[PDB]
Parts: sequence; C-alpha cells; structure tokens
Amino acid sequence: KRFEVKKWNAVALWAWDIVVDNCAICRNHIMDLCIECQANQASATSEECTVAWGVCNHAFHFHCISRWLKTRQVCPLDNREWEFQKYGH
Amino acid sequence: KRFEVKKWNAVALWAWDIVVDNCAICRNHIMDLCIECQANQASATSEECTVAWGVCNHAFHFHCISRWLKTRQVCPLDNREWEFQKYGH
Amino acid sequence: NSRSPEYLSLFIDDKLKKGVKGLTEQEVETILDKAMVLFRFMQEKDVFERYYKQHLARRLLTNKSVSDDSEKNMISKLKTECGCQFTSKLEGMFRDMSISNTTMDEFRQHLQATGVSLGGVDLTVRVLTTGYWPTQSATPKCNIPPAPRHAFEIFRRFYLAKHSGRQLTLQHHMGSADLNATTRKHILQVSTFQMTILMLFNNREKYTFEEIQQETDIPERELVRALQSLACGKPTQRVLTKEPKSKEIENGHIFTVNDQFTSKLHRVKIQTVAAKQGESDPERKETRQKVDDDRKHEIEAAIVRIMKSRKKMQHNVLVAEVTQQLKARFLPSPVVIKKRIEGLIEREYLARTPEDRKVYTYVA
Amino acid sequence: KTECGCQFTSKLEGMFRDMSISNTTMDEFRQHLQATGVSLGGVDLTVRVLTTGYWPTQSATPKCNIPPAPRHAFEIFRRFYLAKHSGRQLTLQHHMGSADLNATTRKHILQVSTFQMTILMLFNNREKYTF
Ligand SMILES: [Zn+2]
Ligand SMILES: [Zn+2]
Ligand SMILES: [Zn+2]
Ligand SMILES: [Zn+2]
Ligand SMILES: [Zn+2]
Ligand SMILES: [Zn+2]
Repeated sequence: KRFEVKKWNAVALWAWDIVVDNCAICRNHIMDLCIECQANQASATSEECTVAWGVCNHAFHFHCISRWLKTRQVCPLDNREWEFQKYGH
Repeated sequence: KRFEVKKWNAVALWAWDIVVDNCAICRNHIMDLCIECQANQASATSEECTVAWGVCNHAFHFHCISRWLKTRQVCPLDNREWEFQKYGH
Repeated sequence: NSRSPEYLSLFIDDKLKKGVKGLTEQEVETILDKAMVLFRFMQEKDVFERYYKQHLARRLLTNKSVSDDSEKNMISKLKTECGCQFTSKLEGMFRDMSISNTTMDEFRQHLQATGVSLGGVDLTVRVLTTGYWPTQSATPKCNIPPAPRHAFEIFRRFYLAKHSGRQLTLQHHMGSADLNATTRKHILQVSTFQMTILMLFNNREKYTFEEIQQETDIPERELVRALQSLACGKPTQRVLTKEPKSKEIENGHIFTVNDQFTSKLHRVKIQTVAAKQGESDPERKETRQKVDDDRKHEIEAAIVRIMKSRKKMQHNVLVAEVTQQLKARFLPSPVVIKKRIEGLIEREYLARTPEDRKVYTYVA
Repeated sequence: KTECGCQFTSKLEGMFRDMSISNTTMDEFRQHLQATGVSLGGVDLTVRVLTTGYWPTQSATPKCNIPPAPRHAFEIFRRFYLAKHSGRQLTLQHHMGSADLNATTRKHILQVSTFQMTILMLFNNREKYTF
C-alpha cells in the first residue's frame, strides 16, 4: 500500500452505570424530566431539571440526586461521596 | 464462520476438601452410611444419616460432624466455626 | 393453603423482575412496608425464605444493575421482621457475591497476562459456594463450545495454580452469553443452553434430533426445552427454523436459520426462559419435599441444641417447648416430630430411652 | 489551593488522579497486547482512558468510519477492555488524539490528528475521490 498506519493514540472515554434508558433515582430515562416534574412544563419557572454528573461517572436527574443528598450522601451504586462534576448531558 | 462467541459468563462453583471418596471424620465415603450406622438398615427408624454441608464448603456425614460438635466446634479441616449450610448431597 | 406463601414468593419474584413498579421512590417504601405488614400475618416462613433465596439466585445470576440500592433495604426489613437467622444466611450469600465479583476481576487481570489462546476474548466467570446457592442440578457434562473450551481450560489452570484444594465443577444450567452473528452484525444471546447446539451447527449445518442426541451426550431432561426455546413457539424473531412445522417435537427434523431483520438493534436476546409463572407439579413437589426435609433439620437441631441445657420430659413435656420455639416458623406437625424424636435412640445425641423415660442422659 | 482554595483545584487533583489512571491503563493494555504484538493492526497502540464529567465535551462522540489496520487495532483494544476491564462502556469518537501515518525516495512518516485518517484510508482503498 501507499499509506500504512504505524501508531495510534485514541483516547477512550468510559461511563459507569449512568443507564441512558432509566436514571437510577426516578426510573424514567437519563432525560425526559424526573418523577415529580414529568410534564415538560408543570410551571417550569426558570430553575432547571437536567442531568447531574458525579465524579464516579454516575448520572441522575439533578433533582433526584439533590433530593437523595438528604436521604444519604455517598453514591449508592459505589461507596464514594457523590460529587457534581457536571451539569447537563 | 457464521456464529462466533464474543462474551461468556459461566459461573464456576468450587468445593473444599469434601473428599467424595472419604468423609474426613469417620473415613468410609461421602455417602454409604457412616461408622455409627454401618448396615444400610440397622433399625433406620425414620431419622436420617445423609451428608452435612458447612459454610467452609466441607462435607461429612450429618452424624459424624454432629458428634464432632460435642468434642470441638471449628470445622476439623480449617479454623472456621462449622455451620450447616445444607443437608444432603 | 401453603400455595398462598408460595404465591407471596412468586409476588416477590415478578415484582423485582419488573424493577420499575412504582417509579416514585416514596411509593416504593410504602409498598414495601405494606408487603412486609402483609407478610407479618403469614405462617410457614420456611417456604417463604426458600423461594426468596431462589429469587435472589435468579436475580443475581442474571443481568445485573437491577436496583443496586434496594438490597440493603430488603435485608434491613428482613432483619427487622424475621430476625437474625435466614437474614444471616442472606448476609453470607452477599459475602459470596462479593467473593465472586472479586475473583472475576482478578481472573480478567490474570488473562490480560497470558492471552495465549483467543478463546477468552471476552469472559465473565463467577465463583460461588456449593452452600449458599441451592443445588442447581447434577452438574451437566454435555459437549461444551471450543473457544469456551479454551476459556474454561485457562480458568481452571489458573484456579488450580493458585487456589489449590478448591476443585472446580463444570455445569450448563446457569449463566448467559453473547453470540456475535452476521446486512449487519447483530449479536444474539444464549443462556448457556443453545451454545452447544449452535456450535454443532457452525461445525456442520443440516442436523436433527439424532445428531444432537448422539454426538453431544446431553441430559435429555433439560435438552428438549432449550430445543423448543430455539424453535417450537417462537414469535417472528426466529433464529432457528425447521421444515417440519409442528408443535410436538419429532426426531428427523432438519434445522435452519432465518434473518429476521425485525431486530432494530445489534443486541437482540431470546428471553424464552423465565416465562409466565407456571410452577409445574414435578419441580413444585420436589422443592416441597426439600422444605419438609428442611423442617426436619429445624426440629432436630432445635432439640439437640436446647435440650442439652434444659430438663427432661416424661411423655409430652419438652415437645410443647420445641413447638413453642418453632411457633413463628411453621406448623408444629405433631406426628412428624413424634416419629422423628424416637429415631435418635439408635444414634445417641439425645437418645431418649423410651422404656426408661424417667432420666435422660445429660451427656454428650 | 492557596489562592482560590479547594473546590476547583480539588477537582483538578481528582483530574490528575484520572491522568494517573489513564497512564496506568495505557501501559496495562500494551502489556495485554504484548501477546502477538507488533503484528496485524495492533502494531503500536497508545490508548488513553478518561472520565466523562472530568473532560470538557467538544462534541457528542462522532461516529464516522474508522481506518484500515487501525480497525484491527481498535477491535483488539475493545476486546481487551471488555474482557479484562469489564464494567464500563467504551464510546467511540474522533475529535481527539493523533496518529503517525507511515508514508513512502524515502519513507517519511506523516501525522494525522484523528481527522484525516478516514479520508486517507478511503484514498488508500481507492484514489480519485471527491466530496
Ligand atoms: Zn431521576
Ligand atoms: Zn425534576
Ligand atoms: Zn457512583
Ligand atoms: Zn462420616
Ligand atoms: Zn450415621
Ligand atoms: Zn471446613
């Protein structure tokens, strides 16, 4: 051949049990609003209701994990304290 | 080929020194009665005389380890308190 | 009826199978409290615990990530409702789960080491204990697929090079797999039952019942079922078709394969197992005799452990105590316990001299 | 840490721990690929393993066609990461990384930053292409 690849340096991202089909705190979806919100509108009044990203690469609706920060703290799927390394998908 | 296996998820069970040829307490066999039974019948009178399974995955005739629990406790082939995680082979 | 506690068992089963009943986490706590309250006014807890452990085995030896948090709530409610008995057995089973996952990751690490045979391209072996987990079957020894052959050989060599003394046993009635088929490359799924038949088809197509029963040596009992899981009674996603279309299974029937592009993804699974809860006569009666033997265990153990630090009976004195200790467990079964207490005579350990029923041997 | 305090640079120390994770996983995967190494497509591989929230999203993991021997290399790496590091989902993307394209009067090795690999591979398969 005329051009042959010798080296490569891809960077491979990884995700924990974010469950893109059922946020593990509302059992709905990674998106599509949370249990209490549901209706896209339901008096949105600014604020938000997107997705929260932890340091342990787990994902839930911001609301569900903020209301779960009162029940416990350390992300249940692991044992590390839940952090907020992101906001939104 | 037309069908190629990519993943597999067997579950592999394991056994300690159950010695399927010789109960370690009385030395007769894993089954086939014990020293305190000998003859299959010997006035069976209901009751039993099968095999006892510990949590440390060791096996003996139910009576042999029941009589050994009157002499000691920690399963003879280790230093773990003998439990009764099963009855029968 | 004892079928009502078997039905509470099947309720637990289908409930945790859905794994979505009640999206609201508050409605989950309330429904669980109501469930344990309903269980409070229920007798025959032995069959309940047996079927709950069977459901644990069914939900843990399958696709993971069901809830990952509700198990702690379940074991806490069991501790607060049943006590520290079969729940301690559940804690032992969870320690077993920990052992399995740790051994699995360790073996993946040790395979990233040799990697000689490509048989273990992607592997997921689980190590459990013959105890906690119920007697699966007679460890079937049917012909196993070769890349899986190489994977199992590597795993056994590793487990014998390090954990000597822990003999491994091969079986087929547990687990799953992902069969990469190939216009796109749709990956199928086989639950350790259709692997051998599909491998024999890969080696040579146009087989029948005689070919899979002659050069495979597989227990006929659990063979016809996986045969029909692959054909008889399949929706329009058939991965194994035949020319003699019929309900009953014949002998000389050729097997073929169909495309079935209805799979809108690359991971299509055939979940014919775990169908509608039938609870057939054979298995049900087998487990019923098993739990009768378990109640025998209960009574005998109770007697040998308690009557060693108590007084003696004349006719029917200690039986009242041994039934009161088991009042919250199951029925007293007077005839059964009376027939079983008089068997210990020819084995010592609380022999209970019948004729000289005036002083029992307070020895070991 | 001495000017703005924990929070931001605390997450930054977490990100340097993630960098340690990546450089250990890269060396570990090269060790796994030593079996039949410098062969087929897995000749010289340098895979990096990062975490979602940690790194900024420049895009939504693009899914364009990937290259020649690089196909075999990526397949081997994915099989290894699913056999040994089973537990995470390796999403594929193109908007990151680089490569060294060995061209061939001498053999001058070029460089492609994961963007020109597919077009050059399609040219290798058949020249005289267009938009
Ligand atoms: Zn949610
Ligand atoms: Zn919300
Ligand atoms: Zn987490
Ligand atoms: Zn014995
Ligand atoms: Zn005996
Ligand atoms: Zn032992």
